[PDB]
Amino acid sequence: MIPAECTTIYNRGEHTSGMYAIRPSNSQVFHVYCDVISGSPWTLIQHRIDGSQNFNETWENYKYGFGRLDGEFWLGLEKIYSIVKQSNYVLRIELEDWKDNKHYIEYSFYLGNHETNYTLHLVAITGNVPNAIPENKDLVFSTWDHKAFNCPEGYSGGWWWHDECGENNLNGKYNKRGLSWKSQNGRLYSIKSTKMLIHPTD
Amino acid sequence: MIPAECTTIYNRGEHTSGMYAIRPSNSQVFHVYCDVISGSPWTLIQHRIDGSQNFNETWENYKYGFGRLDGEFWLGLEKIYSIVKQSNYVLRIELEDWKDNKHYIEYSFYLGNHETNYTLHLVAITGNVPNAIPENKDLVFSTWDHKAHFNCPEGYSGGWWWHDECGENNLNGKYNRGLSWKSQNGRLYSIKSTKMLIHPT
Amino acid sequence: MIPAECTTIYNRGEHTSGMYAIRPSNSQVFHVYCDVISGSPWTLIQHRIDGSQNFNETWENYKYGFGRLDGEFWLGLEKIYSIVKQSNYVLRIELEDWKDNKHYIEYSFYLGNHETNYTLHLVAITGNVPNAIPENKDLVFSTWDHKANCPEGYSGGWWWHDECGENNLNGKYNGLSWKSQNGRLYSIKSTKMLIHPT
Repeated sequence: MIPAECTTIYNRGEHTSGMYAIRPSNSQVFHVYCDVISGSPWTLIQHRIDGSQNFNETWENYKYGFGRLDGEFWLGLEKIYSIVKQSNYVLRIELEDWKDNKHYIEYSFYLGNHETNYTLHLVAITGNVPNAIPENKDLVFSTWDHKAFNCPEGYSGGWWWHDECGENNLNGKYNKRGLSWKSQNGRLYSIKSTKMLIHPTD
Repeated sequence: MIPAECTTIYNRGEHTSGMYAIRPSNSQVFHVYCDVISGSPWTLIQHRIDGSQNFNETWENYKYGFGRLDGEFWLGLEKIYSIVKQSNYVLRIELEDWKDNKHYIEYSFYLGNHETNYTLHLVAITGNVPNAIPENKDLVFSTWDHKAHFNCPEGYSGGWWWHDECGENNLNGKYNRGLSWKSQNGRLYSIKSTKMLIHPT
Repeated sequence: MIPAECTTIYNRGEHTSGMYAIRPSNSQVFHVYCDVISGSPWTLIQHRIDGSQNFNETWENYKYGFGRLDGEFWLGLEKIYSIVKQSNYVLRIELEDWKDNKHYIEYSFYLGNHETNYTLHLVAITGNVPNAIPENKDLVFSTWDHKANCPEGYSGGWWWHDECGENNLNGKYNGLSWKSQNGRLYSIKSTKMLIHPT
């Protein structure tokens, strides 16, 4: 009776973005920000705006969530996995630079449970910004107090990593200039604000 | 049990503005922004701040809503009708110009169902700025993909209620300076932010 | 089932700050802002950002609350009492200056009902700033339209004693003044008042 996630909230007639209660299978009720983009609903799992929220958090906090749902936040790996579980989901990354240009990229992904350290497997689909995250590789999540070779760009924040590493840490240190997104070719994008958004494939 | 509208929320002791769940009679639960103005509760049905949200939406999305309840949004004609068909409602239009002067006007009104293309019938009650919307006339809603009648120049873009008289009154129009409000006998008002608000009479 | 306060919300696994419904015993449902500070949940009862909200409100609005839960607001004395009742709670005051620094101070307190004019009785516990509010004294609430006086209290609703002093966080914004008597005057840009159980 309580919707499982944002797509079913949308299909039940809530077509506006905002904060909603959901309850995925085998889970407690918790609140999410549902973000409708061009008529399609997403669950917002990460949001960064100005660096005010410290993202160099513990493993426990990256697992259960931190921040403010009306501002900068991280939903929580346990909550994200409760949504995704064994399903193929779609991940959208939205970056805005300091010149206020908007870039997006979408991936098809699978996510493992806490026993796999929430291993992420991505394949890029579309976007107007080149990919910076290794594709078709098992990416292991790590925090400052919970290391999985340690990537130089993982020194701050919780992120998914492989030996190839890279400048791709959207949960990295917000320098007070923003964040960095270095694609495979070499072009590095200065990032002022980020969103990470998911929705089921079907 | 679940409050019917923002006035119900306020009367049950919740006097802060914010996003709340409501369930109008024989309707599904949905969320609204309750806006209390000078100690008086209102249900906010549209809000425009800086023109970041595109308002040149489909008929389908004007029926069911679009946008961000904590920002720029349109509640949706089906949901507006679900609220108002319960009783009789006052419509408050609030306009902010670029000098940050607040202007307002309040109307008595009734609203038809989808079978009438949500026809609006307005009577101006009070305000501090001239009314620009034809009164005591069936105003038919139209969008870019859903035309009822004659195409008004201020209605090329957006979902709005129109009559043969047209006029510069389309608060869901293209946001440039900003939006335009002008009565037939009055001067043009350049509008930076808008609100549309309803509560029972 | 509706949780009774922000501690239950957090313990149930919602560790993000924000607006949530709650329902203390013998009370209607109402919404609060749960603020998570260093992994500990607090109920935000007062919040001021930039003076956009007018805090020279009437007694009835100070009892039932006013403002925006995601912005500047006052939760309301009746709702604050619904949470605390005759329990001994903990109060935290958060003061942010204009130079971006943050100052805090924590109190043990108990609270009286409306026929008491919501008397506040507190004593400081910790804090990186001196206290400007009289400790271990019964401070009674008053608004511009409801007296029980201090010149710092001509604007806003606040708890007062004969000591007075610039400690009115609900006072007139320009920003706000926090000064212990014969001490440094802090000009405050933003304020937070938070409570949680012991």
